[PDB]
Amino acid sequence: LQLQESGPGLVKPSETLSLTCSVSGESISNSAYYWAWIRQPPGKALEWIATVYYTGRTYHNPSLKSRVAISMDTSKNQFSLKLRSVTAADTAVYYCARTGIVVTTPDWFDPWGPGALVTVSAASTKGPSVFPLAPSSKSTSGGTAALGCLVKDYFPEPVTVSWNSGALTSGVHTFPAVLQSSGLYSLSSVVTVPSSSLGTQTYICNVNHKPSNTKVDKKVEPK
Amino acid sequence: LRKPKHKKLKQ
Amino acid sequence: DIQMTQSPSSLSASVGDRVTITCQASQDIRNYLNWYQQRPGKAPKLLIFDASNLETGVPSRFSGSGSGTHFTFTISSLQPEDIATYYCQQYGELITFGGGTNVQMKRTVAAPSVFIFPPSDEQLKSGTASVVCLLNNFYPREAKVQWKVDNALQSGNSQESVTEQDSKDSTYSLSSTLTLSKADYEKHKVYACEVTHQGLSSPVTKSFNRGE
Repeated sequence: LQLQESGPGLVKPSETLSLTCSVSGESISNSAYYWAWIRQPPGKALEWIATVYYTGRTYHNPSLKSRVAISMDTSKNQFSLKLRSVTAADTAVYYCARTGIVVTTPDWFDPWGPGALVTVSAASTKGPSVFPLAPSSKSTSGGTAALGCLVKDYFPEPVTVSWNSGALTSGVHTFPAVLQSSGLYSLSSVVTVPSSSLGTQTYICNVNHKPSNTKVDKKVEPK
Repeated sequence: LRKPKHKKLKQ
Repeated sequence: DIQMTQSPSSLSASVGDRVTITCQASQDIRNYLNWYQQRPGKAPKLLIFDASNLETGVPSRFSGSGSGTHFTFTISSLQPEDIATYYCQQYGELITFGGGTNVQMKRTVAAPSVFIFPPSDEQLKSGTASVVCLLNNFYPREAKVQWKVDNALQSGNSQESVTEQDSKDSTYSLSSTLTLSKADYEKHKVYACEVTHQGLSSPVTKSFNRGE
C-alpha cells in the first residue's frame, strides 16, 4: 500500500489549491477504509483538513469547510482536495493518508503519502542552477575529503538531493535552504568521503526541483 | 450524555 | 471543538534518558488518542494507537498510557534516532492534533571539521561567485564563522544554514556561503573563513588565494 500526492508547487493568492493522491495496493472504494488530507505549515503543527468515504460521506475541519472540496474518483483509484481563496496561511506541506483502520469511522492515519509542499505566492517558478563543490587540498582533514553541490536560485521550495542515485547516504548533509535577498532560495548538499576514493569513485549529486519539473545530475570531480 | 458513547469496531 | 494540550513544546535530554510527554483533552475521549513521530522532511509515523497500544515494529522503549482526559507518552531510553517531533491526536470528535513536541539530544562537546570551497568555474561563467565554508559534525550548535576577504572582516554578504541534529551522533553541521559578483570576486586575493567553537582551543582558519 502506497500513497503519493501530486499537485502544483505554486498557487497564486486568492486562487484554488488543487491536489490529488494516487493509491496503489488498496482500493479506495473498499468499504473498510477512509481517505483523508492533512496539512502542516512550515514549523507548525499538523492540521487535519477533511476525510472522504466511498459512499460520499465526508468529514470536514470546521475552520476550513467553507473553502474545502474533497472528492473521490473510483475510476483512477484517486481522491482529490481543493482549497479555495488561498492566502499565505495556506502555504503548507499537504499529506494524504488512510484512516478507519480499526474503527468503522476515522481513527488514526496509516500510512501517509510523502507530502507535497504548496507555496502561496504571486512570484513565478524558477529552476535551480547546480554548481559543484569540488574536493581539493583545502577540503581534507585526515584521510577524509569533503565535496558537494551548490543548488542556487530556485523558487519555490523544495529541492531534494541524492548522491549517486541514492547509493551514497553515509556522511551526506543537505542543508536547509536559505531565502536570498533576490527572493530566491539556495542550499548546498555535502558528503565526506575517503580521500583514497577521489581518483577511483565517481560522485554525482542528483538535484530534483519538482515545482519547475527540472532535474540536474552534476558530476563532482577533484580540483 | 457527558461520558462518551462507544465507537463501533469493524467486525 | 476538542483541543489537545501537548506539553512540553520542546525538550532536550542525553542518550539513555527518560523522556515524558503529556496531552490533555478538553473533553473525555476514552482512549481515542494516538501518538505519531515525525522526522524533518519526512511524513509522520504512527507509534501508538488507542492511548497504550504499540504499533508493529515500534521499539518497546516507546510507551503510552491514559484514559479520559489525561494521556502520557514516554521514551524510556532516548536514542539518537529518536530525535524528532512527536504529536498526539484524538479522534473522539473529528480529528485534532496536539501542538507537538520536538525532542532534541544533549551530548558531549565535539569540534567541527572545517572545509572551504572556492567558486566553481561554471558559476564564475554566469557572473556570480559563491564561496562556501563547511563546519562538519560539531556540538554544541553555537558557532562563530567569520569571513575575511584580504584580512578584512566581512558583514552582510553571507548566509548560514544549520542541519537538523544527526540521527547517529547527534551533532550539527553548518554551511556559510559568501556571495559576490564575479567582478568583485576578482578584486581580492585571499578568501578565508575563521571558525570559533567551544571544541576548538583556538579559532581555526581555512583559506585560499583566488586562482591559486
